[PDB]
Amino acid sequence: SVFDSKFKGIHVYSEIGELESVLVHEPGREIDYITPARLDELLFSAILESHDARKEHKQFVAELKANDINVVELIDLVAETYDLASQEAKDKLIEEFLEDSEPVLSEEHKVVVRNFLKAKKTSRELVEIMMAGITKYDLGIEADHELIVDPMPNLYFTRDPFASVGNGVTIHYMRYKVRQRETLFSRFVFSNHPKLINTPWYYDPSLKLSIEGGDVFIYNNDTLVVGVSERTDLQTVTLLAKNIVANKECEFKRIVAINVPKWTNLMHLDTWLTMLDKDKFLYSPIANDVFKFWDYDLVNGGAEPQPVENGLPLEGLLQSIINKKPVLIPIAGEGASQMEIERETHFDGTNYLAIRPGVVIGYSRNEKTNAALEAAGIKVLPFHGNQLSLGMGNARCMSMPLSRKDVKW
Amino acid sequence: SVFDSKFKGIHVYSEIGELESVLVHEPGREIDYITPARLDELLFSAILESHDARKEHKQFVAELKANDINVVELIDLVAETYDLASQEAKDKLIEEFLEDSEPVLSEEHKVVVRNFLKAKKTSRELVEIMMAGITKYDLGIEADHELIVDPMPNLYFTRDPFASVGNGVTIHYMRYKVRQRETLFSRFVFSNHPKLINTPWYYDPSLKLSIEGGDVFIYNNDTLVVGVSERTDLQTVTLLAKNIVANKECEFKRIVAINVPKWTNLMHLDTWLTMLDKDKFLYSPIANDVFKFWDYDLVNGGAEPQPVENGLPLEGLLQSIINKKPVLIPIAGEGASQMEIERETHFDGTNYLAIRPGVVIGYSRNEKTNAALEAAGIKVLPFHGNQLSLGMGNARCMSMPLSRKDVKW
Ligand SMILES: *[C@@]([N])(=O)[N][C][C][C][C]([N])C([O])=O
Ligand SMILES: *[C@@]([N])(=O)[N][C][C][C][C]([N])C([O])=O
Repeated sequence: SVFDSKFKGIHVYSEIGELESVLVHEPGREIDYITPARLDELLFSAILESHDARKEHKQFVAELKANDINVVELIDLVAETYDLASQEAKDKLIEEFLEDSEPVLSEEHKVVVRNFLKAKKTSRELVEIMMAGITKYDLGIEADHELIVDPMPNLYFTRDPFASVGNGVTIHYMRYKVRQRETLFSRFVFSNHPKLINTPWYYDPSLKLSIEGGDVFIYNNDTLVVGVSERTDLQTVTLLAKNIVANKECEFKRIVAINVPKWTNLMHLDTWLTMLDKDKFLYSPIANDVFKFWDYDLVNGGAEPQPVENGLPLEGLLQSIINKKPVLIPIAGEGASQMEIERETHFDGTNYLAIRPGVVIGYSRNEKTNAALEAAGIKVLPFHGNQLSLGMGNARCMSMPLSRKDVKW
Repeated sequence: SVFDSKFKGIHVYSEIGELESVLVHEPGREIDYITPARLDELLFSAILESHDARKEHKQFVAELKANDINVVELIDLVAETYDLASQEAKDKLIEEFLEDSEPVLSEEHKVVVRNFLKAKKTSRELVEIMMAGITKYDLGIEADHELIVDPMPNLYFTRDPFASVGNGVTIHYMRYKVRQRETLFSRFVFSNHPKLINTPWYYDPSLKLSIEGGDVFIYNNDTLVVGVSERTDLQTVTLLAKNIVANKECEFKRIVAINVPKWTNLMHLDTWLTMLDKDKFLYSPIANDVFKFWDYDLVNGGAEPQPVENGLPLEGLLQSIINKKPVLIPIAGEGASQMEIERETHFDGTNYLAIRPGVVIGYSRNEKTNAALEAAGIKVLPFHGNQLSLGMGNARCMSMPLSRKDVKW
């Protein structure tokens, strides 16, 4: 199994607890289909050099493993799940894939595609092709366009389709179709894998209100933090609060929604503010005047708690969550120039993955931010990911914790 | 000197003769000032990771040097010229630099910058800062904006400010101000360095008709080929023909103007068609229905040769130049998908530098084009330059031949 023996189920009650299991995805053939004319549509700042990108991702994975972390590759998890899934589950995955296809498939092409998918010899090949996209060449047919089924180039950012929330999970209604299609696999593994089937869902794609994993944070057993960004709307958080209040076993007591600049290239709260240690936060000063907060009471707020604006400054807001004096580390460090803050913020300089309290992994490129993290007492385990970074996401974006060890608060 | 013992002056009568001396420029501090909001303005497709960019450039230079080529760094050529220039030329360099500043300098800032420049102890320091740009921090002054004088980030694309033409040169009036400023150094070295001072100019920046080096090709002793592109206009070529005729020592007899797609990211003829061997050419099929041609008779066309339309298809046009059937190699090779052609054409897949007939240097990333070149009998010496490529130019763009050995046609 992709899961080691200790993995029981989803268990993520912090952003910093010693990481046990994490989900990743090395960019497959899907990124080979990104073209100049479709960059904006496919959500990339520039075309990645595929070979280097895959090499960079392997170093990322290696670093994770060197820290005794159980790394799970999306493709293998999906294929493992497919292998032990009921025939109906197997056929439904193929039908839903066809129905949610982009572009929308004429009936003739649907038949050809279904037959092509079903003719795949192995479980992994099936999954690979569904993620990669399908060309007229692959099908052996004539067509007025090369991509019969578009790629899912953003799959390597496993942070976004679904988020582990305590022992539950939120499978999202993503903002753009190009990524919405990714939640097909999320629904598949949680609805069918032995180790995940019991996982409760606090949100699902049918809900139609936009929300993505990069905006979801698990600060502690009591408080969740969700961004109001280019990808997640406040009304969606309100629905989430409702769904959580409706789940009895869920023990979270509060949600703090945090407003951030609605930039298409820094699209989630995690590209503006992250929690990297018990009392340490990394943020980009560029959002100084935009940050705005709302509290949701999941205890005494009724079955449908509403957002109550919290007028505290960022430091006071954070202190109200952890009950300790918070340390705020600015992108590029004290004394950085605006050019440096803009450039390092641009390359997701706030987006580090904490693998243990105060120990993080992130791109080596943001050197001034790396220096600032070290100076603040945080250990940085850099890895080279210049190509990967062109997809506009750093290490947090390319990971989805499945289980973290308890934090000694 | 930066020039080796044998360099005698400009000697470029082809695109493929054994390269003897070539001008390059390793990206200095100027690229650290590229910010996300200024990408389109500064002419970059994305922000380069500066450190890797410089390492990539050193590899490019190492490859050139491994092939017995005298590689000249622009900073050193300018500093060397400065050291031997008259006090009048030295002072004027600084005044013209201030006069042509972007943004335009206030009188107060003008005095501050001038003093700062004159206070630099070494000529290399002076050239470095003029290229890099100047911040309020560098000057130790208070200001509303950080950049008092903008960087000239594109300087590493030495192919464009001026072109060696036979034993003469064309110093250009470039399309955009951000690059026009680079010609300051071009005029300076050709007006003061003893080994360049006798070079005749067939064009200078004061003419105000747009033209750039990437559009200039020296096919052979009789024929010059100039692109009609996003950066060079047909009327400019007409003025060039006029200037060449006026020069009695010049021996070129014909100019073939070639119309190319006017794409902002594939801005010169050399991003669409290049000559890499005595009869081998690399082109992108994407320009197939756009290529159009004109002929200028430099011998019997009068004092002001006019462009005469040439109706031959590309193969016939090229044959009329080399008097031999050309071999046309398409980007990504035979059978490539349109996605492959679009991607490799995008990364300047046509932009290779010939260091001798049938032997070229260019980025390793365009693997299908590299394979097609080798399959066509051309030896490729690749190097990794993924960061450099984000500036939208390849090896030919990053070099300006100063002298080549005669070709044994
Ligand atoms: C991080 N979690 O903010 N996500 C980055 C996702 C980048 C991707 N290209 C997209 O969704 O735009
Ligand atoms: C090569 N000669 O085609 N020139 C590329 C120059 C790229 C640069 N960023 C600019 O001038 O746009």
